[PDB]
Amino acid sequence: RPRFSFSIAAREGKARTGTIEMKRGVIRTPAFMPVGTAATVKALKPETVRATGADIILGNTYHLMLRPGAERIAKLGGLHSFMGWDRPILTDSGGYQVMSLSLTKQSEEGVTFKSHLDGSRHMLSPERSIEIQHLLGSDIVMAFDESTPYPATPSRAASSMERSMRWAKRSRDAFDSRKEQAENAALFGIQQGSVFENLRQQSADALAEIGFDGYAVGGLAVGEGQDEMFRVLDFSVPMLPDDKPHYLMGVGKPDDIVGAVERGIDMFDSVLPTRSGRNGQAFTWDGPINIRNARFSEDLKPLDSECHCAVCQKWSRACIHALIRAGEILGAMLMTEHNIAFYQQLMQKIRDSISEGRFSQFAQDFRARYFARNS
Amino acid sequence: RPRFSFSIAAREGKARTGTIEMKRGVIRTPAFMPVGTAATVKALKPETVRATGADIILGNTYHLMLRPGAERIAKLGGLHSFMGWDRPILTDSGGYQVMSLSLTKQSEEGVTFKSHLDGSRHMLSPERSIEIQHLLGSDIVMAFDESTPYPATPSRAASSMERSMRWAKRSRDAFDSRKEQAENAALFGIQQGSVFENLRQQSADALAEIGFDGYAVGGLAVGEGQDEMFRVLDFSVPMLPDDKPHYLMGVGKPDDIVGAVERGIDMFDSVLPTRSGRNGQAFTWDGPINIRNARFSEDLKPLDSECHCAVCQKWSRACIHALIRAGEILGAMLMTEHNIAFYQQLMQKIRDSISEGRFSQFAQDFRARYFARNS
Ligand SMILES: O=S1(=O)C[C@H](O)[C@@H](O)C1
Ligand SMILES: O=S1(=O)C[C@H](O)[C@@H](O)C1
Ligand SMILES: O=S1(=O)C[C@H](O)[C@@H](O)C1
Ligand SMILES: O=S1(=O)C[C@H](O)[C@@H](O)C1
Ligand SMILES: [Zn+2]
Ligand SMILES: [Zn+2]
Repeated sequence: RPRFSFSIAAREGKARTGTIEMKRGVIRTPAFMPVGTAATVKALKPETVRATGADIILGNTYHLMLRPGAERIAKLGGLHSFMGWDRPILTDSGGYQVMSLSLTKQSEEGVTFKSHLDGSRHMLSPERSIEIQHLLGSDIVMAFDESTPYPATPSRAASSMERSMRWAKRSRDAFDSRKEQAENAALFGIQQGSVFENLRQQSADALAEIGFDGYAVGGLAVGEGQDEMFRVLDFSVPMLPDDKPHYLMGVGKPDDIVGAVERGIDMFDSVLPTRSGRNGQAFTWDGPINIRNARFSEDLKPLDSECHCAVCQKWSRACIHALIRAGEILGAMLMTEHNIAFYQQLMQKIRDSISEGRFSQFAQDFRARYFARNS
Repeated sequence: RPRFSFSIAAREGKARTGTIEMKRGVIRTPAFMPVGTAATVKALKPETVRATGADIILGNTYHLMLRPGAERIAKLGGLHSFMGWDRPILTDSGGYQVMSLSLTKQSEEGVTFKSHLDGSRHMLSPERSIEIQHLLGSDIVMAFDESTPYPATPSRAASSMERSMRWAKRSRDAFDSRKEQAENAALFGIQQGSVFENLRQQSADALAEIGFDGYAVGGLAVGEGQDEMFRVLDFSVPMLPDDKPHYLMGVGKPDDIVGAVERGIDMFDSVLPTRSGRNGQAFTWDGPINIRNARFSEDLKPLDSECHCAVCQKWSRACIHALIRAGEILGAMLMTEHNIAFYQQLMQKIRDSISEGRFSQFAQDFRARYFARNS
């Protein structure tokens, strides 16, 4: 198996379906990456997450730095041991949570911040981020960038973008300086530029000049609304190299995913299926449902009557309703498993429909049913 | 509150209803005692057992001797701390499980036996049994007797009975020798004599001459069938003192209980509700049901449609079916809670119907419905 090989098997308009081959396994694209945590009794088992169809999971570098720390994870054998997951793992850079969760100092050098847990001091930079992602042992490494809060002025958007591109070169060089990392992992760069077309083009040109294994679209899913997100994708994705994966970070709802694949995105991550499952919300082909609703108390149908997941083969809405209303952790576990599996089945229908040249029809059929809400 | 005061509030034929007042609480009679264990995550919580209506629980001295030992329980504060149960506790003597589970030596002195767990040596006798029950701190203490295996010859029945009566006097004197025990606990004697009327009368006369706070009918529920058990109760219970409680050890099924109250029994214990709940069997007014049966998979009714228990207010047969079939421990916990509560509701209907002078009608109505099995 190679370090990183992206092959496009079929196209329909801007949509693509194919595979990323890595040493730890094959990733089918378009791909949804669930957000991983430590393998403990409070989370789904990794064998359960794999059985839902996930080919790769995501780790948050910022949270792993704060607890238990990347040095400790490295001593435990790396993130694959820590998470009980032997297939590919993508790590984000840590920078987005720095802006939104932590911040002592900020400059072109990097950032110093305090842990929201215990007040300890931590530092991130292109060089430090790549080194920490090396300690975590991840397979896909994200360049460290600077996020611009939403909404952003044209000036703050241009300056964060230009800093992100200098930091993207520094991330590239840091990654290349460690043979063990450069020969075994892959590195993605992140396009910035907010809603501004010339800034997005500037960013894409800089990233393609540096050269990366894949290209992420950053700066979206931060409050802008789906219509504006789609308009930005309309011109932004064609600016990225066609023969490399396109990754939309932090997206999103099922209809966000469908519309983004229509616009050339190959990879997605979101906490939404897990967060919804813990809050008693299930995704279905007829839209999301709130299982606590009284109308489900005697509903013998599964959460979704077409879903193939292990939960829907066995459990009725009525019984999941009973568990959730009682506060039984089993209820949240079943809804979370179903939601992650539903997302993987959405990706599979997307892949199959592109392969057969009927994805445009699938997207229209999907929206008509998802928004009618005849659950 | 007194040490031990039995008051009969109402009678119907041989049936009685009333109260036993003890220092740790009031016991409503006829009473069902669930069999207790240590308060851990593997068992129902003691607050759950109390909420089902139980006024008193039973501890098995033999099992407590083997693990963790009565000395350890005493150091932990006694059985009330160990079991998380601050109301009355009855302990059996240990002797029945010696015959049926353990046996190095046996004589008029007592018995020596080996633990089926670790092979260690233990000793029981009237004096040792009463002392161990003192270490356990129980409120109702059972005299130590000799069980005769079923079926028993007239000779083996007479010799075990006569030994049990000499041991009953020794139990009385041992109990009286410890002021802390004699002033705060109560002591029951056990009638033996197998199916033989003259031996039962001999036994009763000996026990009444010694004098006890209550009188148990031993030697039944060991394979004899309900008809023979009832015939023995017919002549055996009237031999015991009328103004003291009558305790039928190890009984039993709901119809056993009803028929025994018709024959003058005031107290019962059985592992049946707990064993059934762990094996997916629920007691109902229409007879027991096997919840794994396919006919319950979409049955939205509770386990029993008249049962007041917390489980039946919330959970359907369908959902308990789902839990049991999945092997989820919650399923066994819910069925066990329901079964113990059903037993307490049976005792309450028995008490109310005796009070109102309609118990004979209740028993006939109960049998007609319980054995029709229109569940
Ligand atoms: O996403 S997982 O497979 C489930 C749990 O969070 C970890 O074992 C990683
Ligand atoms: O991830 S760590 O172990 C925690 C801290 O930021 C450094 O020690 C690196
Ligand atoms: O019967 S109990 O109340 C439940 C458990 O066995 C112990 O706490 C005693
Ligand atoms: O119950 S015990 O502690 C165990 C053994 O039978 C003696 O030590 C009395
Ligand atoms: Zn499902
Ligand atoms: Zn019930």
